[PDB]
Amino acid sequence: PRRRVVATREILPDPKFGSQTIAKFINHVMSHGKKSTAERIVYGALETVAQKRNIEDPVAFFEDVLENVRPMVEVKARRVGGATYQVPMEVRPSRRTALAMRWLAEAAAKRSEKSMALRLAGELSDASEGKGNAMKKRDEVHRMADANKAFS
Amino acid sequence: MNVTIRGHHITVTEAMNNAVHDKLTKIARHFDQIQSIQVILSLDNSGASDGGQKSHKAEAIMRVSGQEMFVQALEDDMYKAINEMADKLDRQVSKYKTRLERNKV
Amino acid sequence: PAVKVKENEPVDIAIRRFKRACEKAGVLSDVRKREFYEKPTQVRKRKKAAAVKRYKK
Amino acid sequence: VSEGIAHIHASFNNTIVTITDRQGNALAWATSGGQGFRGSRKSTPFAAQVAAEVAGKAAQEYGVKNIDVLVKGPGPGRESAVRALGALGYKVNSISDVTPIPHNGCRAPKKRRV
RNA sequence: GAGGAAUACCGAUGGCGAAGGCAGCCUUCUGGCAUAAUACUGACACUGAGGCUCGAAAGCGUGGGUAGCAAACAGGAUUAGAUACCCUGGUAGUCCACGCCGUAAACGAUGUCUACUAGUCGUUGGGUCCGGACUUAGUGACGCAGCUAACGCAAUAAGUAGACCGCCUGGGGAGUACGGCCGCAAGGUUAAAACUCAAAUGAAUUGACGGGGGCCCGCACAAGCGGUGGAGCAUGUUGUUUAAU
Repeated sequence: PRRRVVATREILPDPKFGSQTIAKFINHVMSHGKKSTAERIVYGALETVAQKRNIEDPVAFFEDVLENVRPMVEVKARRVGGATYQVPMEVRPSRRTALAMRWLAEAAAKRSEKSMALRLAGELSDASEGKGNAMKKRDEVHRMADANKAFS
Repeated sequence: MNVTIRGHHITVTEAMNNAVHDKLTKIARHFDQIQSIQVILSLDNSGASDGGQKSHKAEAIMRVSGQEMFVQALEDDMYKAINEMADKLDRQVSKYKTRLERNKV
Repeated sequence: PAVKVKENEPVDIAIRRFKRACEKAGVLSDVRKREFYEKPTQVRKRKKAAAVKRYKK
Repeated sequence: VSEGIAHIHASFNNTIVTITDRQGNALAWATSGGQGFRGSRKSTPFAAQVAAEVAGKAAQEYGVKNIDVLVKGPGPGRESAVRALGALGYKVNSISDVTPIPHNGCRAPKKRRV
């Protein structure tokens, strides 16, 4: 805002795993302020993947898929002499996680499973192995970032 | 591209509608990127201390993709107001079109 | 503008030396002078403006 | 052929790097317009970098190891090409700039009225 | 290998020339200038209507030459169109010889020649003294007095005066017509009137504006979340309809 670096708010960890990453994902899924609702979908999907894969640490599994999902290079719209060529830069660490979470939620929003918990569980399972629309979008971002690879 | 022709405090006639439509389609011939046109023909005063000379008004609010240009013209006669409004609108269309075309180089 | 890169010398520092020698020879200014034809009246105008600027320091 | 000369004909639009032998017999050549870069990307130091890699590695079959580069032109890709050639196993003997300059010879084209 | 043209660097509010102009290097022919001293002529001077000479570029005639560039021209783009700007080509011309042409914002928008009037700092060619000092002919940047509507000029005056010559007398019509003269031509030069309008101008001031510059701000954009625009209904307006809406 052509001004100072306004300080970011303090997120409160979710009650179950006590992880700020899961709290941030809960906020991402939540709409209309229904935090309890989003908590219940996020917990249902995480429990479903934990049971299906028989993994003791759902938060560690989620951290693994999140780190596997978040990109490394993005493309921005620069301007030199009224020209629009896309410049590949390195995503800032704060933006990496937000982009990954938003991609996961928006990819799980268009699955064929009955409930959003099931859709999110399926998307998490696919992203843990490197499939799904989240990986598709991340690879489509890397495709542009490497197919420019000439504007700094 | 829309064309609305409203009339405030005056009864817009078929002749007024033609006299605005013919010039609107003339500007829309050279510029094909117009989204909407709204022309208000008004009688904003009675000329009680100046004897007309600005008694009729013709204003055109046109909207293009990413910009909105408004012009107005006061005159004693509504047809002359319409023509002066149309000329200002044509000049502004030409100005925007040439700026956009010269932004590429 | 030839730079003879020596043994055990990185290509990076050798190219920095080559850039320094090309500036020393003023090669790219010579190339830029012939991009287009500059009319003698424009040449004299440019040189007199440069002379005024040089003398005002 | 062990000993060779790189010729980086850099230009504002395109950069052409060709490796020949001492007597100016071309071995391999690669440009930036024939590497997947067209228009705006062709006039970029990275395009000259990949053209230099393609040409140098394609001339390494002949067995050239010691190369002296000859840069010619004002193009952006006249240092990145040398860097790509050098950091590909080549041994740079010298880096000479040989772009032609007229001693007030032929008349230049008219100034662009953009 | 052929050919034509131009002469990078040096290069410089540098130099030379009456201006126009004149850049690789060498020779031949040749003009002016600057400088020291002595000797000499003894007013031989200044300016100058007409006249003559010279006079960029483009252009013209004849005969050559012809690389690059490039009017015209051809095509491709851009665009509503694009007889343009941009791109690819391209002939005249540009170059040479000999003749025309006689015009340019041919400008310092400042006629020539004299004398006199604070100063300061550069620079080019000399000269004389003790690395400096003085002096000369230029060529620049400042800056008093003075002048100027103001801008500004200010020993290279637009100051103070003098000699002679040229020119102006509102803006258009019009540097046009007609008539001469010149020119191969293009055209030049000399040069009106009727009519028309009450302004047209210069410098400067305050704004406003700029596809001028610099700096900054606002959910202005960017980064996001949610909508409007599609459906049905509520509501207001246009329009239409009505006796009135």
